Amino acid sequence: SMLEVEKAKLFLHKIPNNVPSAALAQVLSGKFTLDVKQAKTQGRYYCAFALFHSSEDADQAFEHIDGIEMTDSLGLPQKVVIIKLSSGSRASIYVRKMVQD
Repeated sequence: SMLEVEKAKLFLHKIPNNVPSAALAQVLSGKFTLDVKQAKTQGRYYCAFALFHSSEDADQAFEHIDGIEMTDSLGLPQKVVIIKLSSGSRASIYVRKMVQD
C-alpha cells in the first residue's frame, strides 16, 4: 500500500529558491497536500511532493497542468510550468509523476 501512496504523488523539482513553496499550489488542481524538501546546503533549487487522494486524482491533476510537455534523457515525460511571482519575476519548474511504471 506504500506504492498506492507513491502513485498518488506528483514530483515538483528544479524549483528556484526564490519561489515560495505555497505558490506551487497555484499550478495544481484538485485536492492535495504539498510536502516541501529543504534545499541542500549552499543549494539553489528545491523540490516538493504533491500527494493526492489516489493515483487517478494525481493523473487527472497532471493532465490539467498548463505546461510544456517534454521528455528528459531518461525517457520520463515531464511538464515545464511557469510560476508567476509577485515580484513580476518568474520561474520554470518541472513536474512529473513520482512513479513511472
